[PDB]
Parts: sequence; structure tokens; C-alpha cells
Amino acid sequence: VAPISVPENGKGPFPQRLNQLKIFYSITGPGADSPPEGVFAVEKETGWLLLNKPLDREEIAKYELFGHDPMNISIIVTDQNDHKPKFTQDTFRGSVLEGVLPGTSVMQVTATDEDDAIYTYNGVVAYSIHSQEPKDPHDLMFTIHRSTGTISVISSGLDREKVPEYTLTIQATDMDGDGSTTTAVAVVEILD
Amino acid sequence: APISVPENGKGPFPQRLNQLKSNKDRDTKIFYSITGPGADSPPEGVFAVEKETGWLLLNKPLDREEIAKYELFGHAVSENGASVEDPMNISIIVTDQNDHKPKFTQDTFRGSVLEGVLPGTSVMQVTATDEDDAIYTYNGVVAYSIHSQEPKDPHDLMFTIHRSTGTISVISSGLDREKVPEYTLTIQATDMDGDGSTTTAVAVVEILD
Ligand SMILES: [Ca+2]
Ligand SMILES: [Ca+2]
Ligand SMILES: [Ca+2]
Ligand SMILES: [Ca+2]
Ligand SMILES: [Ca+2]
Ligand SMILES: [Ca+2]
Repeated sequence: VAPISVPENGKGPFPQRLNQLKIFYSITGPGADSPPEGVFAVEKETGWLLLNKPLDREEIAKYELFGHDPMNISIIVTDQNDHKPKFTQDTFRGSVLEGVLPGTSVMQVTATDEDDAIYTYNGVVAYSIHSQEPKDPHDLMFTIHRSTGTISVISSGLDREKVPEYTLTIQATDMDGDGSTTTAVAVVEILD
Repeated sequence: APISVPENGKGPFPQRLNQLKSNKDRDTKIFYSITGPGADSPPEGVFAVEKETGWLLLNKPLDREEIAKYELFGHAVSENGASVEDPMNISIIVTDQNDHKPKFTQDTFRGSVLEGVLPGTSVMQVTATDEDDAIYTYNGVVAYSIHSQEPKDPHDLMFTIHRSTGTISVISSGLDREKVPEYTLTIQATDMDGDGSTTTAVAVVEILD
């Protein structure tokens, strides 16, 4: 019995048929007779294996049950994008000497997403800079690496006398840029 | 055994799905191959199969809105060209991912209602759309809401919207053109039945004599 993929948060309705087993039929393991109990069941005469409730991947990502030659049953729970990204802090801070060459790493911001970042992009965060103030000696003096969140400086006019500090409104966007966006602030200090 | 494959996967690719296996187990060496829309006809090359190991392969990420389902055929053929069994009905089901934000059909909606109607009465209906699946997942299911009301007169919270259908209603006596001829409600449609992504429009309700 090849593993069974079941998207979390399904509509159904329930109870809901998964795969028929090919002589009375009964199923066992963590999910059926062991806790969490009664999540999966089986029509004893027809053998249709059943799901009784919508699943929550974050709670339980898979199951290993047994049909009754003991048939192995693997239930893999595929992800849905039911968690929004959140920066770990409201304000991030970092600094550089004014003489740093373009490319210099200022800081690394981070946003968390409880969804799956292995097989899907639902937990994959895309970073971007919303805006910069002040815009002196010009705008877009900093980049943020899309996946690492490393803020770098790419300008050459860093002058503490003129501008001792830059505030960056930054963004974190799940589904690797296509999904929900959250916002935080990164304050760059030009060191004396 | 239909294979459920979420669209928009990270892979990497190619990516194993299931291992095919014939009836002639010990007897002879067997070559596997697949045919159909998705394999050797348009769109070609999307799925493959490892000739000897029989592993069924996905070569690129899928898009349910492009193609929701594949119906392929797997073929067991000995090194001598001979076959013993019918083709294998391989059914790939592309499960939906929430890759479409809800969109209101209009940015401003326009309704009217008589100043002296029973509270509960329908005023108008708004509608946002979502191209994701609404049958097997909530990804395409929109949940409506009223963010805010202006003016607050006679009082606040005079209307309500239906979560499913988007039918706006009056839930108050004391509508009077004389006092308040028109209201402006900020409305929102949010997919995943309220848990996903939100979009915003405005419903402008006129009061009638
Ligand atoms: Ca969940
Ligand atoms: Ca997410
Ligand atoms: Ca999830
Ligand atoms: Ca798609
Ligand atoms: Ca959607
Ligand atoms: Ca979709």
C-alpha cells in the first residue's frame, strides 16, 4: 500500500473515503485505536479506509497504521498555507563603519513561518526592502538577500556627519514572494 | 491508487512518486514505460519513469489551474518485447495550493434600501472571486466581512454581511434620508474561509423614500 497523501484542512464532507483495501477488515495503530484515537476508520465489509476529520499537518505530519499478511499504511499529510510570516522582532538593528565597501553585510533579519518549507513554499519566506529613509545621499542604498534576510549596503556615500542612521521598512513574504507579507523595521547605524 | 500531488512543489526535480511493479517478479527482467497527456503527448515530458527500477517520476512542478488531473498508462514489457498484462491506469490528482488571492468583482458596490423596512432585509450583494479550488479545499472559499461604517448615525454597526454569500443587510430601525441619506461600508473578502489572504472594497448604500 503506497503512502497516501492528504491535504490538511479538507472540506470533505466527513467521514471521507481514502483507499479501498483488497474477509472482514479492521485497522490499528496511532491514529485509529491508539491516541489520537478514531481519526481513521475502515468500513468492515467493503474495506474502504476512511478519514473522519480534517487534519492539521502542524499537529501531526504523518501516520503509520496497519491493516488486517500485515499491510503497512502510510498517511502523509501535505501542507496548506495556513500560517502567516512574522518577523522575530519589531525592530532590528545593525551597524557599519562609514568606510565599508559596497557588499558589506550590515545585519541579518529573520521572519518565521510555521508552514512547510521543505516540500512547499508555504513556509518559505522572501525578504524585500519596502522603503528607506532618509534617501541621502540617495535612495536604495541597501539590499536584502531574498532568502537569507542579510541586509547589505551597496552605496559609497556613507557620511555620518550628514546621515548617522538609516531606517529601513522591510518585508517578509511567504510562498517565496507570492503570498502574505509582514513588515518590520531595520535601523542601520553609521559608526563613529 | 490515485497519486495526490500538491501543485507548486519544491522538489527538487525529478522527484519520485511511486514504484511500479509487474506480476512476473522473479522470472525475467522487465522494462517500464509511460504514455499519455503529460508523458509522451502534450504536455510532453512532465512525468517520466525509470526504465528498470520502475520509479515513476515528476520532472517539474505542477499547476492545478493549468491541469488538475493526469490519466497516464504504464507498460510492463520484457527485454523480448513481450507483455503479460494490460496497461496500468496511473491517475495523478493535482491537489490545490492557495496561489490565488481573492478579488472583488468591483472596487465599489452600489445598493439601495427603503427607509422603512424590517431589520433583516437584503440591501445588496457583493462578490469577490478566487480561482483556487473551493470544492475540496477552502483555498477558493471566500469569507466576507465589514471592516468599518461611515457615518455612525443613528448609531454604529447598522449593517451586516453574510459570511458565505456576501448579501449585505440592515439590522436596524431608524433609517431616515432626512438625517442620513447614504452610508459607506468598508468590506473585505478573505480566502481560506477567513484564514488566508484579505482584499478590500467599498459598498455604498443609498436610503430611499
Ligand atoms: Ca494547519
Ligand atoms: Ca505560510
Ligand atoms: Ca500549514
Ligand atoms: Ca497554480
Ligand atoms: Ca485563494
Ligand atoms: Ca491553486
